[PDB]
Amino acid sequence: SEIHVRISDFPTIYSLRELRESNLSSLVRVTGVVTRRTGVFPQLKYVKFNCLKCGSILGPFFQDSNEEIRISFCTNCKSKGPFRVNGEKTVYRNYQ
Amino acid sequence: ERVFQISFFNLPTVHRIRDIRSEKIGSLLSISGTVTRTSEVRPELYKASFTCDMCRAIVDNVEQSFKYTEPTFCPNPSCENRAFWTLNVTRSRFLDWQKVRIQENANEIPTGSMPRTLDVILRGDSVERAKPGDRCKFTGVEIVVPDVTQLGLPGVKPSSTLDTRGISKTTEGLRSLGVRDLTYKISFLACHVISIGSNIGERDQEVFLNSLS
Amino acid sequence: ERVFQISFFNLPTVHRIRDIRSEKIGSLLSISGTVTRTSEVRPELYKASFTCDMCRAIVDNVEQSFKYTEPTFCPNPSCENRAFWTLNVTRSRFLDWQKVRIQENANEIPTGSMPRTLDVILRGDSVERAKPGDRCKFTGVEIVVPDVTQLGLPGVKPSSTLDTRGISKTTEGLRSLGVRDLTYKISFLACHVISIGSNIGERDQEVFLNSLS
Ligand SMILES: [Zn+2]
Ligand SMILES: [Zn+2]
Ligand SMILES: [Zn+2]
Repeated sequence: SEIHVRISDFPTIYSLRELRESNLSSLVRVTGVVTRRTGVFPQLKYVKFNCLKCGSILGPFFQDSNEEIRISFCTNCKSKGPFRVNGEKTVYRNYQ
Repeated sequence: ERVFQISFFNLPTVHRIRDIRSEKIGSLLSISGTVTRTSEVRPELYKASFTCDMCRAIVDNVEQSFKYTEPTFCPNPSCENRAFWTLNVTRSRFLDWQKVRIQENANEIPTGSMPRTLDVILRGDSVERAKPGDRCKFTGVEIVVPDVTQLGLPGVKPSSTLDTRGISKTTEGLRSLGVRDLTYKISFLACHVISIGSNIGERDQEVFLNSLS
Repeated sequence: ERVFQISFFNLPTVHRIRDIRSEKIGSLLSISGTVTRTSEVRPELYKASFTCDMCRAIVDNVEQSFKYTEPTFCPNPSCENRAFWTLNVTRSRFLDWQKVRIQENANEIPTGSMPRTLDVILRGDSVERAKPGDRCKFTGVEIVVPDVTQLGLPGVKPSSTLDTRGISKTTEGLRSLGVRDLTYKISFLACHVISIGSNIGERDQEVFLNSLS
């Protein structure tokens, strides 16, 4: 249910010392040496909630990588109560 | 866009007010009765124009079928909630509405029974064609209207509960459901009103002599 | 719209780092120093574009002066509050920003004192024109930057509280005010960076012989 497209042979070549204001929100191809890496963490991808008032489990929602997503309605008991993310029914992607 | 109204007339039969049964609900019908009370002409919400509370954008041309409805679509993609809305009474569209009460015709009353009344609703151009004290023939649809007074009546009053079979739940903790009673009464929604003579069988004379053959 | 930068050079006098006084804040100046640390190029919010939280319309081209500011005008008349906003980092505009730290030159240090440093900030095209360990002449403006470490320093630290003289109040019941410190350090914002030789008085040869007359 997810296919990642990897663009290869991008023509423009940038060093890390010449990234500037014009390259924000744009595709850059940069070379370099990896210094150290973190462990693989689970990042939320299809976020699923439950409502504390009624216990109903809500639908899955796509998590944008830019910002956290939040829900304000239950659509079962019609309440703006505190919803909690349950990790057993939430789907994750790998993160490094 | 104007609001067209189709009025049917000259049905093969006309029914008494006591001939009204539940199996003709939603069907074209002709009844006759003596008008006893006429109401003031009032506006009825025909095309509602709503504004989403946190989108603050307006949507219009919303169908209103009897009881008051609010759309849950919100084609503006700014919001994520559907229930919260506000009504703009100036921008919304209205239609002429009158409720007139009719009573049994004098000959049609059974042997020992009192006359019974029916609230027939006239819409559009048919408003104010019914005047108190005359025999009138209404053509329209037998509709049904919510009734609260049937609470203490004997018999099982039908009720509706949410069906919860395909909804997953967890017992996390911190069980309420919405139930409503389906109790109803028969009313009439007339599209055609004609005033047959209160007898068994306009001051200017020109308009009267023009009518005669 | 393209952003323009005016760079001034050939100022009559060149000041030491210790000759910097508070009377020249907001004034054009030329100082000299030896660069020790260079930061990487970072974006600075120049033209911020905001969206209001409850009207949810986008507004752009908001002036940004040093500390982060949010507009209180809210030109759409749909909502009625000013303080609540949300920044759109994709739509907003940025400029290049570098904080390079410079140190007093060894011939300029007084008899028993240690060298003292100064954080000069380069913006736009001036970024990355200074290298770790070279003597640079910075032309710019002496600016002032909030410093929190002056809380424990002796002396009366200036503070700002809200003046309440023309505000009507009633003792109805059910007294808080905002007071904030005025503590600062002198910084520099350069528009021109030239690297005079670290001596007392480019691998290809063609570019070298092109430079010579
Ligand atoms: Zn709920
Ligand atoms: Zn909405
Ligand atoms: Zn606003």
